[PDB]
Amino acid sequence: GPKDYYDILIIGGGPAGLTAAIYAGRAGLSAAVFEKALEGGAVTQTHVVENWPGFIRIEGSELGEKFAEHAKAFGAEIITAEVLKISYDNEYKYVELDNGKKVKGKVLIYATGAVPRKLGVPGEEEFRGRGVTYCAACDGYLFSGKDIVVVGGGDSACDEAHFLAKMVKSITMVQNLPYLTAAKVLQDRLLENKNVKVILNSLVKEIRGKDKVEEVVVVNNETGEETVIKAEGVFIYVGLVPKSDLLKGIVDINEYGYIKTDENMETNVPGIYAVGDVREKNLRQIVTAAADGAIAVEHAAKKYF
Amino acid sequence: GPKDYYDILIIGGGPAGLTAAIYAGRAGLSAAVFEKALEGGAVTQTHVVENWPGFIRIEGSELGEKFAEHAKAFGAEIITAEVLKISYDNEYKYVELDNGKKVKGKVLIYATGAVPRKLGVPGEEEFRGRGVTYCAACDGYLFSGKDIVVVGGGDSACDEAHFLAKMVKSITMVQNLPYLTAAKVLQDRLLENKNVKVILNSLVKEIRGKDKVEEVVVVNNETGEETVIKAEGVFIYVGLVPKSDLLKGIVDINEYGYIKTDENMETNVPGIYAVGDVREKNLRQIVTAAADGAIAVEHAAKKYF
Repeated sequence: GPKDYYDILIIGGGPAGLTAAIYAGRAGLSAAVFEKALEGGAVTQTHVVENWPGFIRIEGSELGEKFAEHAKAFGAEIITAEVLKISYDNEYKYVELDNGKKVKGKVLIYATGAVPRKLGVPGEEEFRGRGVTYCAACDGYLFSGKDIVVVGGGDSACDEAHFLAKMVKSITMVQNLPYLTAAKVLQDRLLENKNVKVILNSLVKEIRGKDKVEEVVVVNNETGEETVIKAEGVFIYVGLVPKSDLLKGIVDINEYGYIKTDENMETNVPGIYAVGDVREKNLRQIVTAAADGAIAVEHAAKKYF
Repeated sequence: GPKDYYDILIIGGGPAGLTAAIYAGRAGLSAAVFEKALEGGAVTQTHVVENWPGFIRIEGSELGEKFAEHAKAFGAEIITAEVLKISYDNEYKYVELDNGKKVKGKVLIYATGAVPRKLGVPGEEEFRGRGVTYCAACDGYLFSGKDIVVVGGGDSACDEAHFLAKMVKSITMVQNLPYLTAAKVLQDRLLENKNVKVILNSLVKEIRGKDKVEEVVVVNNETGEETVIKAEGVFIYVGLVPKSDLLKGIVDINEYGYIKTDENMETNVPGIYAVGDVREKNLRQIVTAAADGAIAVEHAAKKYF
């Protein structure tokens, strides 16, 4: 049940948006968080979070809820709804929800995240959090001393494989094309890592295990031959998808779908900011999303009110 | 008891350095945190923290300790020592401590913070956390509906007074010069705030109260006349001092003492990064310091190891 007006409209209820909500409430500003799925965002889809300072080891779903409760403690209203359209006039911003309701605000914080592309193979969903992950920074440590697979051969896959090789026993990369697509510099760093092996022109067919991941079945695109790779973890890096379509044609977006902003997180449209993983940036973590949300609201609190 | 070598040397144990330590441990890298005072940094000198996502209201000292315990949980070693000198060669960095010990590392993360200038008047120390504060973003909300004083008349004082005016009942600014020194744009925003009053050419003589702040005594520089201002809070903004002297002559520092860095937090010296409040930036908060520490270590983990 949203009201007609809020000082700040926040699209997305992941760490970026929820931090923005916390900062908005503690700036004396009314705020609405529109979240189509689960409050907490991607955190709710991770097993344990070990890199949110202050919590040594906490379940992602629990942390996400802590974030949502914190935002509500200070006044923000979390609304379960999908935002379908965004528009703006001289000084107000508007959103239309999937329930027909239209909401007005002075400022809009866009925090829709960026979703990892999936493999779409058996075992991928089943083992999420039990060997299957899409974030090396987040979970790599958990795989120290283990054999793992990294799927993909682009910038992210090669960059994160290099990162992981310092901790994991071995990496088998599975790349679909007959070559790696990552920048040479990124590929060059991988050659330092003798505990890394690359399998080209192949796809993951299935991910198998009992309680946790135990094997990955790979199939060659040319021959169809199948190989069984023993592994305890699968890090998937076959692409990321920023959820910026609501702002396509409204704000400057880069070639890959990520929203451009200045140092205050502001887009080229006054009063519209982009925070967290949907923004053009290098490191997508809970702490960098939180920092973006803080920066944006602090700046807006002073500039537009 | 430090060892001779660590992959990463972190100078300062506030949120920036401790986050860097957490990320370093979870990247498979040995890390030393050198902290001359209290682990947690400035957080330990604040009453309650309400803007660290996940904790609705927590005592600063408790939060700081949580940060330190988290860094240690993942391998970092916190060393109580003051770093007195920093040097570097082809690929290593070195620090000399106040105990004579010299420590080597591959990478150095500089996270020494920025200290607010003090008034040096009676009541300032006594009432810290009970009405006296140096951070509007952090504590402003706690003063909703209250009468407060803001000391200073520069960019920060005018910017934060504007921020506070949305929540507090009234602001009396006390500026020492016969004029405000803030940029006109910042001064202009204050004129929107009719709940704000400015007293020029004056100094705070004393801050008084019982359990909490109750009054501020002001004295005019010209006449010496004293005025008693009823107030429950005192926000001091008479300058900030970045602790960058260890790197003066080593890295590019701006006109005001803040260290310059690229988007990866790296200085103009390879392998040396600056994170948190000592860096050139706009918003100095726990979350932006944490984000800097994460960014720096993630980048170094891939580039230098």
